[PDB]
Amino acid sequence: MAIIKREWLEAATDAHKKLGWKAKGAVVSAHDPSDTGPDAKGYASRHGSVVKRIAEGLLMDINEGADWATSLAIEDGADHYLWDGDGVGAGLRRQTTEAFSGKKITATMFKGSESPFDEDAPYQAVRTIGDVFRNKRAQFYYALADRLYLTYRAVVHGEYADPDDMLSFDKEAIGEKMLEKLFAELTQIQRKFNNNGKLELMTKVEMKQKLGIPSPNLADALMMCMHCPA
Repeated sequence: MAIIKREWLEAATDAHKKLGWKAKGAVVSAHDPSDTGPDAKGYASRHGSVVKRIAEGLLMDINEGADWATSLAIEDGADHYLWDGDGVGAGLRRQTTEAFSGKKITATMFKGSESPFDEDAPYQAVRTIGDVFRNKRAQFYYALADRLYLTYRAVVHGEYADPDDMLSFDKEAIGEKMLEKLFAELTQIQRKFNNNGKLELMTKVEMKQKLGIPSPNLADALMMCMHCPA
């Protein structure tokens, strides 16, 4: 039921160096908050198709976490910042906009439970995006999985892909330890059965309660940065 293969992640590590392209596009950053207790918070940032930061936020309350993550976004030169507003982060818009006062950084609340972005458009690569994906959580995790698979095929099988459709992890920038923590979370993201034939993923709560998997906040942060708001 897992949606991302470890081999794709290994291939995608420094794929831009392996294939000879560099980061181009906006800088997109995202934060997965957590209450105040056991589970580390998450942050991810990319410059175009190259991931440059994966960070864990430890021993922080919800507001300290948002300060931490928005400060990283500023440090990373983000053009866009997203955060999870489905849970305890639902109240963070004021603090987030305050943090970005006077800076050209957009702030977007991501709610994975919502119907997919652009759900009436045809599905690519009569069937629409909304027929395929239950919600944004599924849509953007599959955006991630699709980028990774294409990168694997390019790096390992020599099949051309546009760098804009791939994803590379900058290992030197991110750091080996944090990259490994991310990969260990990503390989646990899984599909669940859906009675309307749509792609749907387990939520963080379900993963913990059913499989004893700690909240994958690094993975979810990276997933959210797949959406570049319009």
